[PDB]
Order: sequence, then structure tokens, then C-alpha cells
Amino acid sequence: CVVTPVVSHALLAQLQNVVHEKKLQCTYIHHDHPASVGSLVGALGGKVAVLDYPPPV
RNA sequence: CCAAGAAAAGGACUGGAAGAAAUCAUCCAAGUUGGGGACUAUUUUCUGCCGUAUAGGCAG
Repeated sequence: CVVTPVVSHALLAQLQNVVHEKKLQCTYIHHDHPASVGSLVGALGGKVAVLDYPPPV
């Protein structure tokens, strides 16, 4: 069977708040032309936060 | 049969100028290292002639 993933609006928007409030390890991903990708990406100025948990090597 | 499949970040460049770290000084006093002792054994090197000769040369 072929699978196509898609990003959840509700889930990503919550993560942007939790990492800054709970002080989690994170970084930022840039998007050119934020208005062409979506409501949230535009509101965030083209910078979106993600979790960063590398292995202890 | 992998958030699957493909991919050239490149080209150029003058950090410079100038300067005083200085004056002073008490480490001292005492002191028990000692007592005992096998380098030779199953070793290998003897016996002679010439030569003034413990020199130098020789047979067995």
C-alpha cells in the first residue's frame, strides 16, 4: 500500500508554544515567502521551531 | 522496496601611527644507625731437547 504523510495544523501549532514555555531543546527551520506556505508560518515570520534531541555519542 | 527518485555556491581585497614600574627588609634554636658471615669445587694446561739466559725458538 502507498502512504502519503501530511502535517497536522493543531499539533504543530501547540508545539510552538510548549517548547518555549517548558524550556525544551529546540532549533528553527526557515521558509522563504511565508505567505505562500500557510497561516502559521506567516504569523511566525518564516521561522518554525522543532525539537532537537541528538544521541549521547 | 527508506518524508521515496535527480543535483558544482562561486569570483575580488594593505589595520595602522606613539610610549620609564618603582622605593624598604635578620629564618633561627637541639640531636648516637647498630648487630653476624668461607669463592672454590670431579680441576683439564703435564714430559723434554737447543740457546750465557725465568729472553726467543722447537718435537712429542
